Amino acid sequence: ARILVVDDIEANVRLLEAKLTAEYYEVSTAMDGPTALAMAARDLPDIILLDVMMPGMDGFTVCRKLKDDPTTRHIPVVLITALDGRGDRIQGLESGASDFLTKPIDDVMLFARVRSLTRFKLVIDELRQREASARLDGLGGRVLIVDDNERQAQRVAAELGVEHRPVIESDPEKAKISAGGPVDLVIVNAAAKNFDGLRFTAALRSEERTRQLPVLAMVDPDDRGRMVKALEIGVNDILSRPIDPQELSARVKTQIQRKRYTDYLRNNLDHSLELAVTDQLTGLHNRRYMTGQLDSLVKRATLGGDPVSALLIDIDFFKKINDTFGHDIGDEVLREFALRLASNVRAIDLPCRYGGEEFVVIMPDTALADALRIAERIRMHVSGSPFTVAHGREMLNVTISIGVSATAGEGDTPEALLKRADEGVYQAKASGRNAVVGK
Amino acid sequence: ARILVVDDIEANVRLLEAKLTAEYYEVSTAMDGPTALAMAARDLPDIILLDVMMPGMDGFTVCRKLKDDPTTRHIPVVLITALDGRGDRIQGLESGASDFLTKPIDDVMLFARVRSLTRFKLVIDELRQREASGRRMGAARLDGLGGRVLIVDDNERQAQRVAAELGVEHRPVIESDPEKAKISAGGPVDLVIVNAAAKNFDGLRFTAALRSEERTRQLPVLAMVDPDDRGRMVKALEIGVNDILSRPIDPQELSARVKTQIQRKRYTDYLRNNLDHSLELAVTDQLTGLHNRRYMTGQLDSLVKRATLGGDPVSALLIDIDFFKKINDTFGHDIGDEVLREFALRLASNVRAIDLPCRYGGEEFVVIMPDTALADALRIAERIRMHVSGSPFTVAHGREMLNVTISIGVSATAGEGDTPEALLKRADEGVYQAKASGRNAVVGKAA
Ligand SMILES: Nc1nc2c(ncn2[C@@H]2O[C@@H]3COP(=O)(O)O[C@H]4[C@@H](O)[C@H](n5cnc6c(=O)[nH]c(N)nc65)O[C@@H]4COP(=O)(O)O[C@H]3[C@H]2O)c(=O)[nH]1
Ligand SMILES: Nc1nc2c(ncn2[C@@H]2O[C@@H]3COP(=O)(O)O[C@H]4[C@@H](O)[C@H](n5cnc6c(=O)[nH]c(N)nc65)O[C@@H]4COP(=O)(O)O[C@H]3[C@H]2O)c(=O)[nH]1
Ligand SMILES: Nc1nc2c(ncn2[C@@H]2O[C@@H]3COP(=O)(O)O[C@H]4[C@@H](O)[C@H](n5cnc6c(=O)[nH]c(N)nc65)O[C@@H]4COP(=O)(O)O[C@H]3[C@H]2O)c(=O)[nH]1
Ligand SMILES: Nc1nc2c(ncn2[C@@H]2O[C@@H]3COP(=O)(O)O[C@H]4[C@@H](O)[C@H](n5cnc6c(=O)[nH]c(N)nc65)O[C@@H]4COP(=O)(O)O[C@H]3[C@H]2O)c(=O)[nH]1
Ligand SMILES: Nc1nc2c(ncn2[C@@H]2O[C@H](COP(=O)(O)OP(=O)(O)O)[C@@H](OP(=O)(O)OP(=O)(O)O)[C@H]2O)c(=O)[nH]1
Ligand SMILES: Nc1nc2c(ncn2[C@@H]2O[C@H](COP(=O)(O)OP(=O)(O)O)[C@@H](OP(=O)(O)OP(=O)(O)O)[C@H]2O)c(=O)[nH]1
Ligand SMILES: [Mg+2]
Ligand SMILES: [Mg+2]
Ligand SMILES: [Mg+2]
Ligand SMILES: [Mg+2]
Repeated sequence: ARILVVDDIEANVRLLEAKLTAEYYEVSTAMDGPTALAMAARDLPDIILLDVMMPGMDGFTVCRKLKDDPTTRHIPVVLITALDGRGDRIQGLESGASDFLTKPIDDVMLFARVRSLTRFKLVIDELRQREASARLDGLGGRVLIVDDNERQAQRVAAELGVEHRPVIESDPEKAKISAGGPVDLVIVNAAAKNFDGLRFTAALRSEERTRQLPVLAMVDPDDRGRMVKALEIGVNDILSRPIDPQELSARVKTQIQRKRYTDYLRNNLDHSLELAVTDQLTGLHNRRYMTGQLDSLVKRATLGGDPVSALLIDIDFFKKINDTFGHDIGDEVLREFALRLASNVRAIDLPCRYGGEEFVVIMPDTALADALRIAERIRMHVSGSPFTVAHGREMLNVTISIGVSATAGEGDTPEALLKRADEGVYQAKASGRNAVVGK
Repeated sequence: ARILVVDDIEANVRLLEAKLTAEYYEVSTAMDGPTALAMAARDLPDIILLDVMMPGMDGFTVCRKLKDDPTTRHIPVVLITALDGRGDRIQGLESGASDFLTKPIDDVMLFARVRSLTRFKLVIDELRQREASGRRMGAARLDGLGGRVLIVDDNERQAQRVAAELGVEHRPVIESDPEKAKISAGGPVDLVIVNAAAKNFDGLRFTAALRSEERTRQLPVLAMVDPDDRGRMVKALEIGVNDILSRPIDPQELSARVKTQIQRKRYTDYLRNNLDHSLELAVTDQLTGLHNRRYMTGQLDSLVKRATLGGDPVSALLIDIDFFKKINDTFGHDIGDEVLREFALRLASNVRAIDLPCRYGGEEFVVIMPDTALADALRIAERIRMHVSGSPFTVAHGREMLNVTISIGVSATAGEGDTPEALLKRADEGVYQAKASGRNAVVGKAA
């Protein structure tokens, strides 16, 4: 993940760059507003860490200008404030900040925030891609406060009561049940007295029903060990006590919006028919699945290595099957054909349904010479045995034409590889039927 | 998660029980074979940790008998072996063990194995539920063999040995360059075996790069680690490797861990690509965009259980559109579908996002309102009726206008022994009485 760090003092920038690079992050740096705005639009980073106090262009202005640009509006921005930054955080939210860090930088809080917002960036990126080809803000959620400190829980619920729908639970047993219902966020007190909030959190993560339910832990800043333990158990992010209203607002909004993005992408859009990856008739994968996998396969082959082979199989005279036996028997033949095809090719290969009665087999780490002999093996297994249909009442023979291609070259592309296999099929169809042709 | 620990010596059992309970596990104990087999069938634990050497019935026999019983065959079994336990691991795999631990027990290795196998147990449980449902209602590769395994290592002698060990049951591929490996890992790869102690690249940096990209974020990864360097082991597990392999690589350990990761992946992919996209397991109505009855039932179960324990009740609204056939008759089925889409938008806009406006039937909708009393639920239904009936529905790309009315039945969960079925049955009565006494009305039924 790529992080942009912005601070007027070079020593602050180098210190953060060293810490983040040690944790396997790709870090760029800027030391004033104009350069940071130019870098963000040019490089399009994943997260921006931004100091609020800089000469000339303050961080608030940089944040506002990042949200004005439509190409950088989606990039999470973290504002680094000072100890007493209540006013800064208030103006930070108005400027459009995602969350906050306070200096001097606490390493646990630093990486906790980065890890949370990088995961959010992943769903942000995915949602934008699908939108290019439903409540999606972070407000109005049911937030479950699990805490035995009444004064604290009531204060948290009051702060959350204007933007969300808060609910308090002192008993952990009742909280487990409520947490299994329509709950958007759980705020648990790590420093609880009558129950182990960390044990409670671990119970949530063990059950599949609640394994991905967002959890925020209220932690004591003196006890660093409990902070690390909570993050290890699987808490999404932590809130230092006493609870800051602006930090509470930001962190809750991030978790609820991340949840809604994920559920919308997985429950609605993934189950839609335009984005499906498996053919319902044959049970094989479709072209959408194949294209994604073939992209990486061809890219690796172009760098020098074992090539990728492609088999395009087309059933000969499939109309006649539908005309003589009916469309339902035709569907029986396609299902039985798909079973035979997958059974006689490696599970590491990609036998997919390419067209209506056309199939594709992508064979990684395979050369053209072998692919031609493999196509011959496939043809003999599907054409050598008859297809029994109509609950055993009818027997039918089938023949197929195959076109074969392999990825040889530095600038080869998935489209060129398949276009070369198409020609194989068209030439195999022209010169009779039941043949293999390699181009 | 519930773990069963089996050892003949009590001190060994208490030591493991203490370590595991400290990590928030529910631990049961047995001190001989017969007792462990009886406990396993009765309690059905999630993981069994089993000593190989016990008087009378050894661990190997217990493992074999666990796999013979069809009710416990699915429970992963970990065998605790000795130092030179090559024979133990060979005989363990023959007995049907899932994986192994070596004594003296290493806490890092202990929790790595348990965490790995508990996640596998989750998918196992889900697959078995779906298979139970399919049996009541009346062909993919689900073993752990034959996978494409990507070995990312610059040590030639090690990589060649690993590839040879994997070359009999799987399809191994070696990659020295981490850049080329990053690309291959995004294709049809079932497992990545990376060398944490590499010389020309940081295998742990490589692993973190895999986890950062969405394409490869859940790709199973095994890390080959040095047992001397405890810090690197913990760091690899923190980065997100699925499990670790101690060097030099044990053939039986390599076989076990690879099978576990590959089978877990195939279970997950089958459950998410095939079965989740089927109509029996969907949770969102594709037409209206609301959730459906399957989703509602799951959520309502927890909601009612909490209400029965004493607290704010749960209310239920059943909305049925009046004279929907006439819409289909006059304007056609496609305009009818437009009305349903527009109705769902109005319904969701006029209830809280914490509420559950779902498509209950064909033209029947349900609104589950948690922490809500009957008196308020009745006034909310009145709000809904006025918003749907007060404004006409624009259909046919703006060319046609239509009026719609709805009948609503309202109920709330009052009582300790109330059930979701009774709650909805009381709302059904409301709807049926609202239909009988004219249309465009709301009727409430209290217990
Ligand atoms: N992606 C893909 N490539 C294929 C397939 N069939 C053959 N090839 C490629 O062609 C090479 C020669 O395979 P073979 O002549 O049939 O001679 C093979 C074959 O007789 C046998 N073999 C390997 N795997 C299998 C298998 O899964 N089933 C059977 N019956 N024999 C296998 O071992 C011989 C050597 O195999 P390899 O060294 O791996 O090298 C193989 C492989 O790279 C396939 O179905 N899918
Ligand atoms: N002539 C030839 N045919 C190939 C080859 N590779 C795959 N096939 C064909 O495709 C079938 C499925 O192989 P698989 O899916 O990888 O699933 C295979 C594979 O996982 C394993 N297997 C069999 N032989 C070998 C082998 O030589 N090396 C490895 N690594 N696995 C093998 O057993 C499974 C069942 O294999 P089969 O029953 O024989 O049935 C095989 C075989 O008919 C090949 O290289 N040459
Ligand atoms: N699950 C669910 N329950 C509902 C709904 N509408 C009303 N209630 C329940 O009935 C209580 C009274 O709501 P009200 O009479 O309109 O009197 C309300 C209302 O005037 C206002 N209010 C709260 N949230 C909203 C809102 O989202 N939009 C508007 N326009 N007013 C709201 O604050 C008053 C007190 O509300 P509450 O304290 O929360 O206590 C509410 C709430 O518990 C609903 O749509 N869904
Ligand atoms: N914590 C809190 N948030 C508030 C309040 N007032 C408005 N909001 C927030 O602002 C969103 C829009 O509410 P609305 O425009 O009045 O339009 C609302 C309103 O028309 C109706 N509604 C929801 N609750 C109530 C209620 O309690 N009383 C009445 N009369 N209507 C409600 O449903 C619409 C959607 O409400 P939501 O889905 O939850 O989405 C609401 C909610 O997130 C409040 O008093 N307390
Ligand atoms: N039973 C069945 N047949 C399929 C399916 N997909 C395509 N068909 C059909 O395959 C037939 C084409 O077969 P070929 O005759 O070999 O086509 P080709 O010239 O390109 O090689 C078309 O006949 P058709 O009579 O026009 O079929 P249809 O239009 O009624 O679906 C086409 O509609 C399918 O999923 N199930
Ligand atoms: N456009 C559309 N209409 C739906 C859908 N689901 C149900 N309908 C309607 O639900 C109706 C069932 O009758 P009710 O709606 O309960 O009786 P009512 O009109 O008095 O309230 C179906 O009657 P039907 O006319 O006999 O069935 P149909 O021929 O319209 O499909 C059907 O019109 C849907 O998904 N899309
Ligand atoms: Mg400054
Ligand atoms: Mg054809
Ligand atoms: Mg012993
Ligand atoms: Mg109706």
